[PDB]
Amino acid sequence: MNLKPQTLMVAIQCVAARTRELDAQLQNDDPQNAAELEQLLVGYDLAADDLKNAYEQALGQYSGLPPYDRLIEEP
Amino acid sequence: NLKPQTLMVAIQCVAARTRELDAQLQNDDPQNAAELEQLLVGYDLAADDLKNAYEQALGQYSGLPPYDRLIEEP
Amino acid sequence: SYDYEKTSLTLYRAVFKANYDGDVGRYLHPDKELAEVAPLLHPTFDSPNTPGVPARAPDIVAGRDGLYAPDTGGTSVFDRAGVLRRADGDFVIPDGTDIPPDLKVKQDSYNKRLQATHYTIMPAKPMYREVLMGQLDNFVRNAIRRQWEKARG
Amino acid sequence: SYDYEKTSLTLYRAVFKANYDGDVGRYLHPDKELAEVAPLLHPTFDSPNTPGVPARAPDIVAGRDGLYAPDTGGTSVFDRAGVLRRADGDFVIPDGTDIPPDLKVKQDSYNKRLQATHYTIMPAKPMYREVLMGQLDNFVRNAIRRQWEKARG
Repeated sequence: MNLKPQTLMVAIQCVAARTRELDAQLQNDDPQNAAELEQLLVGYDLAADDLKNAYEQALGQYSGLPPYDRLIEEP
Repeated sequence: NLKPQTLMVAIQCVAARTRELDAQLQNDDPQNAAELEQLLVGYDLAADDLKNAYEQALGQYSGLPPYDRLIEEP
Repeated sequence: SYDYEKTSLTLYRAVFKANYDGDVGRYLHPDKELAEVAPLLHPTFDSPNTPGVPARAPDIVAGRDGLYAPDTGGTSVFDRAGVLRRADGDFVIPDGTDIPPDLKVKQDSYNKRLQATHYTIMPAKPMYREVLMGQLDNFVRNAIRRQWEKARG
Repeated sequence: SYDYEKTSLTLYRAVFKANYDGDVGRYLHPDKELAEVAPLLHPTFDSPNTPGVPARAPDIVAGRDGLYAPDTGGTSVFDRAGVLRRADGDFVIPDGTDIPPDLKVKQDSYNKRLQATHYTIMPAKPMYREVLMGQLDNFVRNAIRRQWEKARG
């Protein structure tokens, strides 16, 4: 099903934010399964890209949505 | 249509941000608690919408993990 | 499961006094008050652009045409009070309140983190913002009327 | 964009020696290892149930019929080396490598965090797992042949 566009916004934001958080751990905290985590983050980025194409589509169907680049901005 | 792997990731990340930030909300004094509490109501609605989509994807693809495993507290 | 004529359950809307221009304390325990009314059951329509703070998702979203269609979000209420601990109180929609003709109220899922069942007040047909806001205002008024009917037994 | 016949660009597949049941160091600077082959371009097909560890999403996923269709994931490669810092090295797929007949290689986006463009080797038509694995083995062998052709000019 199409997710609602608010759902896409949230998922994009959460994916971006977990990706920053786990990338920062990967580099600053020497975590226990670093190698597995690095591959997980590739999977997160691919998902991010799929969410981004879906949100570009939603931008053509709805009004009042924030632009993609604002959603993934570092706060 | 999203790939089902995309729905898995989005479910996991939503669940995880919701926990981290519910924990702040209740333990810390975050700078805009009242805005954050509303934000989490929005996150939960999104979580539910992702869950309905994933139940669908479970009927169309094989080898996907069950929903309740994805949102498990690790 | 949707309700279309009368609500079958008491529902509670969290009130953050910061979100309003007027003083809305009057509405927590209201005497008969169809008068201008505070937008208590209005959903957010946009995410304000405050730099540094990540965008708040809008509760409901219009199509290109400017029309708000059903099942695209709406106003959140719950089936018990005090779900949102940082609110200033709950505006009450009693079981038996008349639902404005072009709105409906949808039962969504039980939320485990909040231990309450979420519901959404929503358009029943596509409508522009003004019409929706109008009906939500009448929904507030109906709820107040129904609070007095309940009080007089 | 998808490539169907020959790759037009050199692509690199991260190799984590721990993932293989045997030594794959031979494949980092390979000899005549197109004569059994290590499953270097095989994607994960499942997420194992490891308690405590959150589920890994499979790189590719079949329909209910058991068929792996295009654009439903695949094997990850990039257009430069060392993208994954914690790998033991990169297996190299040189520009000009023959793509097995029922596979294709899709250019996805430039990834800013990794400063590299991601690509996905995927089925070009619906196929069962065994057929896909078979083609990915031939893709490894084509890449090795092509390394030696490139070396001889």
